Amino acid sequence: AKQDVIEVIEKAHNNELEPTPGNTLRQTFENQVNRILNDARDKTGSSAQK
Amino acid sequence: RKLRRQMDIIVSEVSMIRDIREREIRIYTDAGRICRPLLIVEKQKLLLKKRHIDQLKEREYNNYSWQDLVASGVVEYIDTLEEETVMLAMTPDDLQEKEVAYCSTYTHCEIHPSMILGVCASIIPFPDHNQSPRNTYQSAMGKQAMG
Amino acid sequence: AIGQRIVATLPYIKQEVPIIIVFRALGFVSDRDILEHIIYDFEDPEMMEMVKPSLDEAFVIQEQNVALNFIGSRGAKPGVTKEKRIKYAKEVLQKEMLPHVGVSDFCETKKAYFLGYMVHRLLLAALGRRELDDRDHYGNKR
Amino acid sequence: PGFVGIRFCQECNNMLYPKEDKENRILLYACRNCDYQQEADNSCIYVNKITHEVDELTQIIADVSQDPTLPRTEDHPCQKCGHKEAVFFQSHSARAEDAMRLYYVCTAPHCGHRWTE
Amino acid sequence: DEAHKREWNLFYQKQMQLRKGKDPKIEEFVPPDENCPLKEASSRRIPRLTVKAREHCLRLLEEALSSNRQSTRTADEADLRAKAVELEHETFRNAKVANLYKASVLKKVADIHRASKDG
Amino acid sequence: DDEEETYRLWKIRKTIMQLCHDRGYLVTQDELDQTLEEFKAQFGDKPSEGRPRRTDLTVLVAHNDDPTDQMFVFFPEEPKVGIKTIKVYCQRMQEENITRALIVVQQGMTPSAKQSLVDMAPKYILEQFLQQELLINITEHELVPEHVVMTKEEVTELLARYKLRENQLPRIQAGDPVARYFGIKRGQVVKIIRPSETAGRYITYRLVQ
Amino acid sequence: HTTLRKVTANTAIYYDPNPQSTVVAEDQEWVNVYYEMPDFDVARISPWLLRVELDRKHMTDRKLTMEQIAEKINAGFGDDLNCIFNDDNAEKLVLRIRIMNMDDDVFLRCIESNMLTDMTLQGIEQISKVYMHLPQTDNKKKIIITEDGEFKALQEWILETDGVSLMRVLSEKDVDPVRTTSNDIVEIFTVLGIEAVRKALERELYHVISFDGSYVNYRHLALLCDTMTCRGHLMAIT
Amino acid sequence: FIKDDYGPESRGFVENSYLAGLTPTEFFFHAMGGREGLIDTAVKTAETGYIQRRLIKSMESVMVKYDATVRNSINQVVQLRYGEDGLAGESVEFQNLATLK
Amino acid sequence: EDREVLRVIFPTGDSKVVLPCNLLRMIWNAQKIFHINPRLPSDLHPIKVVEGVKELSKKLVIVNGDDPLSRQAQENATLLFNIHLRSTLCSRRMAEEFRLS
DNA sequence: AGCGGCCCTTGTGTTCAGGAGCCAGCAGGGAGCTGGG
RNA sequence: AGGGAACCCACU
DNA sequence: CCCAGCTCCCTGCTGGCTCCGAGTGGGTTCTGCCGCT
Ligand SMILES: [Zn+2]
Ligand SMILES: [Zn+2]
Repeated sequence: AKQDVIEVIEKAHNNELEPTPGNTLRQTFENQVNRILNDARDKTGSSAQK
Repeated sequence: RKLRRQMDIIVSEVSMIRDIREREIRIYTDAGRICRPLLIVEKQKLLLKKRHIDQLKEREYNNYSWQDLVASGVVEYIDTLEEETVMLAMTPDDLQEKEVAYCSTYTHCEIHPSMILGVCASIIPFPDHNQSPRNTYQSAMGKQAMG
Repeated sequence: AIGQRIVATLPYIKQEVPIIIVFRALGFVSDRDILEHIIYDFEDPEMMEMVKPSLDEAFVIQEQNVALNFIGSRGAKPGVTKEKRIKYAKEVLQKEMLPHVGVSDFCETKKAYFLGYMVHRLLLAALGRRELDDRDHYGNKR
Repeated sequence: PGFVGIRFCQECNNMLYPKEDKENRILLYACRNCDYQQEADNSCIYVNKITHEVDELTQIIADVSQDPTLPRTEDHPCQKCGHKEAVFFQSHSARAEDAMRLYYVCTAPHCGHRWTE
Repeated sequence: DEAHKREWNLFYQKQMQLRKGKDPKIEEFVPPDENCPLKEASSRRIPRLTVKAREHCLRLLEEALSSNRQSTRTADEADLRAKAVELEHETFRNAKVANLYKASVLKKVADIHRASKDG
Repeated sequence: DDEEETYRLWKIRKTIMQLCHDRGYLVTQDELDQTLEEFKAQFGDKPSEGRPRRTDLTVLVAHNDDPTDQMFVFFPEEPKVGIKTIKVYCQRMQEENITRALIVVQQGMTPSAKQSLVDMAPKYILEQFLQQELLINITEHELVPEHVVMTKEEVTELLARYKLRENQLPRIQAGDPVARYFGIKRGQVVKIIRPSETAGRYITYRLVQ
Repeated sequence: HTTLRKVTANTAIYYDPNPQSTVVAEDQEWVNVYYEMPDFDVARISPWLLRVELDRKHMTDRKLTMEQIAEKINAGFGDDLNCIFNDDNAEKLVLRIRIMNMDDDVFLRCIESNMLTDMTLQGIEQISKVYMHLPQTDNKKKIIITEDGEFKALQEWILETDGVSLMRVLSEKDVDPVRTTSNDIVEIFTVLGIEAVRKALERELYHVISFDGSYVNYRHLALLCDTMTCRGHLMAIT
Repeated sequence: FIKDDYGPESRGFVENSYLAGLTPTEFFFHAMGGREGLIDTAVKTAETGYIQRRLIKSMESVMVKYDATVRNSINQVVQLRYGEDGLAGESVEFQNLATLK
Repeated sequence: EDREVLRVIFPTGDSKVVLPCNLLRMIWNAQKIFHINPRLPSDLHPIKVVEGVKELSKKLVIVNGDDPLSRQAQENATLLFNIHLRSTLCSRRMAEEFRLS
């Protein structure tokens, strides 16, 4: 998940990131980062519960 | 900074902030600025050396005190505004060279990170293992405890 | 109206004063001098455009005594005499405005420079070249 | 076109305003407290850049290469002098929505070359 | 604010009046010559539009159609005049303001020019 | 500016036909379901060119109970309606003996015109509508339950059954959109029928005040 | 809502004494192409030019054309102004404005300020933004009954706005006037009446209460809504 | 941290469990998060209390009458039958309608 | 007809409703109390179900009175419950699903 | 021994819960009317 | 036969 | 037989007023005094 966030950051830093409809670019970057980290939290939680 | 670290003309209490992006240097001698001491890092090394620890171990006899650390320019007081311009290492392990250096331009190091806590929160054991509202609750209850 | 005017609210003056009027009351009449105190790089047209409404708002008042009378009239209890109004306005500008810059006579240049710096900071905020200040930042507290 | 600055009267050093030569159909910059006058050359008395396509590189100053809190990179050498180290940062200026773009400054003293990628 | 817009309208009308002559010097509409090939040449639908302007626009349409024909080698000639007159009449029927009418005619001219370029 | 105006006039006419039918007047099923093409056919297609003129759209309907009860619907051409045009309409209503009329305005009506409308109330009942209000039928919105005007006998039966005075019923304002749609005045009672998730159905009554 | 300012890249006021020769080469070429025959009165022309450049990107996004903008300018200002514009195929979208004969330059400034913000090209005032999405929960899907007699949920596009103009939006073509609603109850009361607002108040309160998955028996909500609407107007709980 | 660090650690992603223990920066960010909840409690209380009082005062005299109508103290009819079905809320249950679907 | 009415009341397909008497649990209780063997034919005449439900419906009164207003108000007040009762206590369901004596 | 007078320091002078929402009163404008030309 | 106000800390 | 006041009514703005969770346990200081009548 950390490496994925790094990839998203590196993409935004090269202007290769395009906003989703109804969102500025920064909101799009924050959405993607929060999605990655939420998925990581859910996956680790499931592993612990198992 | 050299003068302040020598304690020549600028007392330790004085804050000097350079805003590089702006072109302002701000110097404050007011009363009421909250500050904290930090270890000075030059290049990538603590200015605090083994000899300072040796001299402090014998502070009972030789009288070498905290004030001598400040006088020898090994520790500094940093207020919040100056902290805005500091590059701070959490521990000296951050100054060790690494495959991909994060910073490599540290100016200061923490003495010990547990110093972020006040008097009541300092009696909690393993506070870094509790949910934070629980540390807050102990911080009050400890003032209600009989001794 | 068309643009954005800059107005200073002085202590003991119950109405806002156009900023250029304050600068003139300090003894700077030429627009060039006032802008030299406010804008440090004349190669910055954007800042120049941002100050014109303030120059226009105070265009009739072109003399120090006229501006001083303006401020004194704006005072809390204006004196019918114009001489006493000017005296009161001068006392305010010398003693109640920016005391930390100086409260003695022959301090109009320092006061003008600090007021120009304040206007410059406001312009930088309005142009989005400098972030607004955080009231809860503990460096801004004592 | 770009922004159109302001002019000051040569005599009273007050701001010059635009006036036209009714008889000659020529643009004049004429003082309004004195009686000085001048002949314009731009002919564009006003500009309003809605899109605000302003160059952030012009605002960067080379001094930021001395900031110890900025990240440093060794993968974008500067063209002007080929030095291998630079600091990089974002714009952080209002009127910057896609403001995640990086800007680079060469850390070699007395070069101070700013660029973008 | 919708009242503020009304205030702007009043001020703008006042300034127009200041810039408007006391009496509207109505230049009498020029009646088209009987040789006018413009349909509805006697219409006054579009205000401040002269029949001579329509004739000039139709001449431009004629030139555009001639260019299209010579590029594509169109056979008939009578169609050229009829097509130009029809285009002008359509433009007059659609538009309702002089400048928009002229812009539409110029757009049609550009379209015909591009089609001729295409072949 | 012409197709749009034609569509607007067609919508207003359809809503007015629905309103007249709901108030009990006689309207044929073809008028209710008149398509936009049929509107362009019967009436003009160039309101800018005066075909149709708003004066061409006037309608006159008669009640189902007595043909003597009739209603006009007028469409003044002038976006703002003043006293003079109201007097004109009142004059022709008096001439033809028509006591009710709907006036569909574009921008509004002058305050004095409204005062006139209320002044001659008991003799002639003529009501005002913005055309924006008539571009849709609000009684067809899902939030609007079925409203039914009660007769005096029904109101008497209701108050006797529940042993209520009129002032104990819930209220509806005479300026309510639905009340204006049905043209009900102070002192009348409207019966409201709505579905309920607990009972299935529930009837409530509102007195016009 | 779309004002002119949302489709303009920049504006500028020049001093063009004779339109025949202009300060911009491309402008001069296209204008003289426009100035073939005297379609105007040279005397009633001011030397002050107002030049406006539009964004191709925004103009296309809203499917706007300089013809529509010119028509809007004509409607809002009339013939007293003289708007002309180049062809869309051109490299840049431009349109020139003059005034037919306060100073004319300051007057042009005032006109440009008003024209950028007050002149409306598209949309409804007070509706500042509109979102468009396909619902994933059935509470906004279109629920039908098939000819076999079963409930079926159809995905369809719905729009959410930032402001409210319920009466105007309801009258727009292609807008469903049966289901289109508002979350602003005073607007509902104004447009649809007291029984409508009674229903809408219940729905809004239910939304708030049940957002957590919590549940309150219907009779309590109904009693509150009846208390608030029984006197024919909205009675605030204050 | 360095300037313009948008990574997980810099912006407050705690990658440790409570059993492992938080690092100093994680500890501080977690303290910021927890403070938010304490504040929410200490302010929401007064807002909600005022709302509750207004609700009660607005409906305090509404009651079921012996004719089974719901009326206020002025004797105005608020509902012709309580809840539109005339039932008390304690003895109803969730059930399914078998002929709807 | 009840089904069409329900389709109007719940235009979504949500069959979950809040009603007084849990009919399914009552039927299960009856099956247990009277030792109903589901695997045998029953002695319950299907006409007895129809008439029994009609009488019961007459006995469940929220709005009393014989005038037309009272009768319609009573019909409305118990409409949903009566639809539920008729679609649960059907002769078909009683014969082939619940099998009550 | 007890009434007067309040001390608000700038007789002139910093925030007496600050902020969030309704009611009253005023200015401003426009419709309509009417006595002179 | 018995006071009161103000302010501060704290508890659920 | 039009026009300029004149009146009357409706809007829009600004200023002013009321309100701000429920209980409970401790503590402390303060409820006047001085000039001369
Ligand atoms: Zn000059
Ligand atoms: Zn370099």
